[PDB]
Amino acid sequence: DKEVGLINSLELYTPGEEHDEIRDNDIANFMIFGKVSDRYIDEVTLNDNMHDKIILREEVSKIIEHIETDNDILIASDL
Amino acid sequence: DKEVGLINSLELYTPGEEHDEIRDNDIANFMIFGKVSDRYIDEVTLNDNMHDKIILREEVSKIIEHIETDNDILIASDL
Ligand SMILES: Nc1ncnc2c1ncn2[C@@H]1O[C@H](COP(=O)(O)OP(=O)(O)OP(=O)(O)O)[C@@H](O)[C@H]1O
Repeated sequence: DKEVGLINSLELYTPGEEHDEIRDNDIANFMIFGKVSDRYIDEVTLNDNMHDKIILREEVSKIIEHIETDNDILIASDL
Repeated sequence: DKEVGLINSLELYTPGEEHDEIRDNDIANFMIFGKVSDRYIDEVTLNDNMHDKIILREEVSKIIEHIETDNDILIASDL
């Protein structure tokens, strides 16, 4: 007996499959109301010249280098 | 003995003659996100030709007419 089953309390994050046009409306909504879609992040996180749409944090590369060498992460910050 | 004092559980409305400029972002924020200011409501009231910025119900006219004849109002609607 063997079965893959279903995962109930966790959801697998599937990356987007298309490019969405980004208007100033989306920038204003993201920077004011906090509204965003995962396609926005997938579009601006594929390249790295897009400094007119998201603040590129330097901790991302260090965190990725740390996780790729078998080490867990614990992020803590303010409000 | 006489003293006007201060009113502590109610606030007094003050209109906004200063005509604030209106942009498309204010249209989007009001229609979608619910955020709006008092200057907006004062601006969309004085002139009745501003139909591309707010939906003008016909109930406000009847409520004003009912309150001008010393009748109190009760308004009930839904979510
Ligand atoms: N006359 C109008 N023109 C344009 N938009 C309107 C108008 N009336 C209401 N809306 C929109 O409908 C939404 C709900 O409006 P409002 O907050 O008045 O409902 P409500 O009855 O107060 O809701 P609740 O009953 O939960 O308090 C708001 O986002 C608002 O922008």
